[PDB]
Amino acid sequence: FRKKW
Amino acid sequence: CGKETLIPVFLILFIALVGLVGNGFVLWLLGFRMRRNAFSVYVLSLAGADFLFLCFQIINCLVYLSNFFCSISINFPSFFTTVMTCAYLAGLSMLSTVSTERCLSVLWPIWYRCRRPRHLSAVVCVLLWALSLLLSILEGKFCGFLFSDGDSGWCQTFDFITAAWLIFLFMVLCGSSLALLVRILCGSRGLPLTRLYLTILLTVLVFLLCGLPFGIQWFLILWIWKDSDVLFCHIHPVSVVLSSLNSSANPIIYFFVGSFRKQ
Ligand SMILES: CC(C)CCC[C@@H](C)[C@H]1CC[C@H]2[C@@H]3CC=C4C[C@@H](O)CC[C@]4(C)[C@H]3CC[C@]12C
Repeated sequence: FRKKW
Repeated sequence: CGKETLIPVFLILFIALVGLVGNGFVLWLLGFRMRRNAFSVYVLSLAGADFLFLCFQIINCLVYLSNFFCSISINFPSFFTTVMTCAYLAGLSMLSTVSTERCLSVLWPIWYRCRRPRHLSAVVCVLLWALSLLLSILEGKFCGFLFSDGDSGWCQTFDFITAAWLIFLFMVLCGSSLALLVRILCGSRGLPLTRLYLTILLTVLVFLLCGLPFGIQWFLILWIWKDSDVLFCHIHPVSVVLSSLNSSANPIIYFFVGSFRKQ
């Protein structure tokens, strides 16, 4: 899972 | 972040509401009122893509403000980022195919007037939207936005694939605008040269400085720099502000200048 929020 | 990113959130909620009312007027006018050509099919599809993108940006704005002030801690689902990615890629691919159709109109005028199939444009439109789905869900199910999990080693590969797609769309727009500019600057007789030249440089700088930064930071910069965790709180809200400025000033440039100007 990727995340920049 | 905290209060450092708060004023870009209010800025993207002002320019998002402006983009919603502009793309809503363009969608209603080219759907239900006016007579459409192939160019109105392209402008209508671009306004639909920017309507979807600005809807998902304004609900991201709303869940962030609900996180901050009301403290509800609402969670938006993970597939909204996937369909927002599809809206963004289709909204840039419409700008590229507008510049390609204008280059085909000026370079090949007898073909574009007399022998163009009238069911080409919408067909081209739906294939570009089809490729947007092939670059969205095959993105999202490898990045965990769909099917709850995914390998990041593949997700980075598909982000690089759609980054190559974005730079291909930019070189298609830039090469077609260059070909149209050299065809008019060699062979024009009665054309309005300075207004056409300023609108061409306006659409190229809108696709470069406003439409492209969010895609480059989201698909390409975030994997190749490898230390963007502190670079986030500077580069990411200004990139969604610039992409919402691209999606909000696409009704004003491509419709209400081309076709609602005299009044
Ligand atoms: C490939 C499929 C699954 C994706 C389609 C996305 C859907 C939601 C929508 C978004 C905007 C829509 C287009 C808007 C305008 C028109 C003009 C109309 O005269 C022909 C259909 C056509 C061209 C629509 C086709 C479907 C379309 C591209």
